[PDB]
Amino acid sequence: QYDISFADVEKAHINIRDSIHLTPVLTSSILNQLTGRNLFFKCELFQKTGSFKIRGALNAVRSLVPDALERKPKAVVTHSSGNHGQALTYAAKLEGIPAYIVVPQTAPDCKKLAIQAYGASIVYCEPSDESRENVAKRVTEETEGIMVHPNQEPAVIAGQGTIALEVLNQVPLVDALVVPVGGGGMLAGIAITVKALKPSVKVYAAEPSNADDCYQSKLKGKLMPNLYPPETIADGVKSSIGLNTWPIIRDLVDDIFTVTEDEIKCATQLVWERMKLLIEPTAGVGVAAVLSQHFQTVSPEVKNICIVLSGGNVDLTSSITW
Amino acid sequence: AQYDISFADVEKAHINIRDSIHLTPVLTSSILNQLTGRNLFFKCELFQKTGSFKIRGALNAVRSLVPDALERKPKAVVTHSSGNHGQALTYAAKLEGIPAYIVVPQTAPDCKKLAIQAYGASIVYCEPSDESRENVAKRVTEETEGIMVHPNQEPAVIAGQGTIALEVLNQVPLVDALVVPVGGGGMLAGIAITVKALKPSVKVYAAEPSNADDCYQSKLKGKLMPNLYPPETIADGVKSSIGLNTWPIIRDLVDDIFTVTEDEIKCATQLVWERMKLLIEPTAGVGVAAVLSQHFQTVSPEVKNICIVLSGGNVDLTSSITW
Ligand SMILES: [Ca+2]
Ligand SMILES: [Ca+2]
Ligand SMILES: [Mg+2]
Ligand code: NA
Ligand code: NA
Ligand code: NA
Repeated sequence: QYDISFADVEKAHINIRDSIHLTPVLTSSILNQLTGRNLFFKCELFQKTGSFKIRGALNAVRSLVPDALERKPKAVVTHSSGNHGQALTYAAKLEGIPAYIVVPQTAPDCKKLAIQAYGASIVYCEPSDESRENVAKRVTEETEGIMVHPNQEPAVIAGQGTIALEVLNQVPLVDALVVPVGGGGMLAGIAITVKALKPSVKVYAAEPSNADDCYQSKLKGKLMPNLYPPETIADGVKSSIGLNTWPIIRDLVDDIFTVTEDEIKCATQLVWERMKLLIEPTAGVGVAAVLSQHFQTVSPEVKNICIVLSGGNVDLTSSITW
Repeated sequence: AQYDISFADVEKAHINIRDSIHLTPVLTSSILNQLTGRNLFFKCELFQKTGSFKIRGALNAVRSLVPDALERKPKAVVTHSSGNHGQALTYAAKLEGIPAYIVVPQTAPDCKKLAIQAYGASIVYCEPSDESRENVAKRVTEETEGIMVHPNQEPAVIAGQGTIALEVLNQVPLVDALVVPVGGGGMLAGIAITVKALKPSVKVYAAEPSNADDCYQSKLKGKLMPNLYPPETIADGVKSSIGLNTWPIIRDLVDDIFTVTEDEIKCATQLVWERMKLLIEPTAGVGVAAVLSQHFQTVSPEVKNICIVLSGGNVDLTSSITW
């Protein structure tokens, strides 16, 4: 029915388990008191590469084929340079194949150095989408590579779903998962998984109000991407949801809570200060959601809530004051 | 052997406090394993109530010590510390439904007053002198039928800190060594008593800033040699010298002492923030720095499984830049 099934999530877990961390679920008395709930924190910030994206990236490297005539990917290529590019480069290195990140000439020096530092090769393009698409396609063809989208690639979605397999095992009495949403690869994989295994468990999305395409899409009942690149401290969720993740989110996600920039900032600081966990602000989105006014509408029966702390890739130098 | 505490005291402490403290997790780091050549285990006391291990000793003290009054239960706790000890004692007081008072000189920063009240201690003012601090504390202690608790020499505190090792030995059955940052040595001594009682083959190693190397010097000379002057160190939680109660334990039951430079501390702290995503305070960086240090490299390969106590996470976020 959807672009992935529970069976695909299971193949993904089999595919990646030898190379990822089964990250712990931690608790906090303080956050319990603030929210009125029994919170559990799935610590993807301690995952290899500093985010959960290694799950989808590794699955993609281990399951996609470059061509009808070649079963083994000979390189990986992506346009995404942040947590996905880092995760995809690590997956490529594990598999002994090169990684290419397609990068506009106009990217900051910092960005270019960062990519080099995580061991990928840069391929330069023009800022135009016509240029990016041409270059990424050329690279993929020349290298016999796989292009691995950060959130719409089914093997990626299936990989991200493995988080929910762990959560359900680590937290048998869980009532709800709270998941930050950008392109919805994580949200959709988790929704498929939870609704296949234990549909009484709620799946809730958390999103910056400044980038609220997932909320608007669920509100309208059709895919409504951001018209303009969003401004948010939550840099990992600036993608819009897309054609593969939207149908899953429409049908299998119970609710979407949006949060202000101030709420994201305050929740991130709270996690740093009270839990001593170096989350990136994007991972504060889910915490903000559970602290927000609208989350009080959630039935008191929904007591045990697992929030995914999705990443820890923060540049601390410039992060304190943001 | 015989010392100010025995393992029996640690067992009592565990029963006294276990219902109110976190059994903190032990985490691991692939990168740190590779950098040291060891299997490291990180006992995460930065996740403990109040943000440090000190609630163990503080709660044990609040539940064990008696005031100088009619009724056997303390009606208050009075403190000098606005740091980890003070915050831990304040929380232990809240659990027991008794006021915590902190004696503060008239001229302490308005910032630090706000911070004191943030954790719920009641400020009693004194004049800025060691005479006035002491005498106000005594008065308040007596008038409130309260108790005072030394941060590292009090036997109830030392016994409480030992509870760390009880957990570690359960959590890491094959542990070969514990690495523990040392200031006053309450934690190091409580750990040593526990380890040597339960599994004496496990090594107990102390870690300390080279800028405050009283523990190293003491062990070298075979006598208690406190720091000549108050040390300057980024490791603000280990500025105290070892005292008369912890020294004998440390002399007899601690296997070795590793010192680390300020740069080694700062670097180890940053490494933990960046690579483990754990907001340790620099004092907790001391033990990591120790296992990374050249001198530690020379330690026998049979000592494979090493548990480092990440002792606290109470760090000023804004001041994190430039440490
Ligand atoms: Ca969005
Ligand atoms: Ca010292
Ligand atoms: Mg239930
Ligand atoms: Na192809
Ligand atoms: Na499974
Ligand atoms: Na599709």
